[PDB]
Amino acid sequence: LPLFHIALLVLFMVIIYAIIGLELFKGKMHKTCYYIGTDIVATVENEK
Amino acid sequence: RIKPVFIDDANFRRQVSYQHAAVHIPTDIYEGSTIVLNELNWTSALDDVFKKNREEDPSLLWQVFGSATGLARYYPASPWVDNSRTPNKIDLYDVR
Amino acid sequence: KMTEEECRGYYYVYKDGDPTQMELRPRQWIHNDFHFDNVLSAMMSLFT
Amino acid sequence: VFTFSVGQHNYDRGPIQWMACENKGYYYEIPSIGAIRINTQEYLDVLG
Amino acid sequence: QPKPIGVGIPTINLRKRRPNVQNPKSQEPVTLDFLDAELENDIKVEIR
Repeated sequence: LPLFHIALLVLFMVIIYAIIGLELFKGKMHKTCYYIGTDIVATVENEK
Repeated sequence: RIKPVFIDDANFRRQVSYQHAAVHIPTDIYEGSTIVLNELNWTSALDDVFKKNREEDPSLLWQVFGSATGLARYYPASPWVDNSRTPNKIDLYDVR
Repeated sequence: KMTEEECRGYYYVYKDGDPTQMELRPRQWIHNDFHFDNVLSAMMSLFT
Repeated sequence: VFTFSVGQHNYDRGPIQWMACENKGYYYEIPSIGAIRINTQEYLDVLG
Repeated sequence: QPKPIGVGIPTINLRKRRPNVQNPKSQEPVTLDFLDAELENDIKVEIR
């Protein structure tokens, strides 16, 4: 019960940071390196 | 290994060497396993029968012993059409 | 291949798990980075 | 009867080996795409 | 003819083939029936 204000602060800080990220990076990570004329993602062995 | 002479031939659209028999070992079979090095030992005595068959009938095409360990010993010797990775492409030929 | 005499030569790897898209790789007897061979390497692994 | 047990699983294979070498057959294990070419051709050692 | 015997209609998906994967080619024999090399009467069926 004494950890109610810590939780009320973490929830609101996550809510703020989510909105900030939602305004700054909304839809930027949608292009990538395909193979020319293919739908195959071009990466190297241990790369994501 | 052996560095052959490889004259050019007719009845073969390629270069053949009538001195020894060539060996094909599949790409993912190590050449040096005691099972493979033994086949390459006792098959070495085929080459004289290969030769005498050929000189008994000069119009023979490939003679091949394809053994249960993947190897294939054929005569007359001629370089395989696809090297493993000396070109960009792989060869998947298993005599079995 | 389960022993060091076996793990020699080349072998095929299949990109995208596709049985018709293969690459030749030399196979080699690798030793894990963090192992338990001596007490120093064991203490390193237990640290990480 | 030739019985092929395919994949990396945690099931029992006693019955499959029994079926195999009770009916004059044989038993093969195929854990990956690399073992297919070598296991799906070696029943001509039994048939011979 | 020295070409392989064809089956069905050829369909390819160019958009799922990396440019450097070395697809396998073929192994089939050139098995061309006698009634499929000429025109087919019911007297040629008899001769066959």
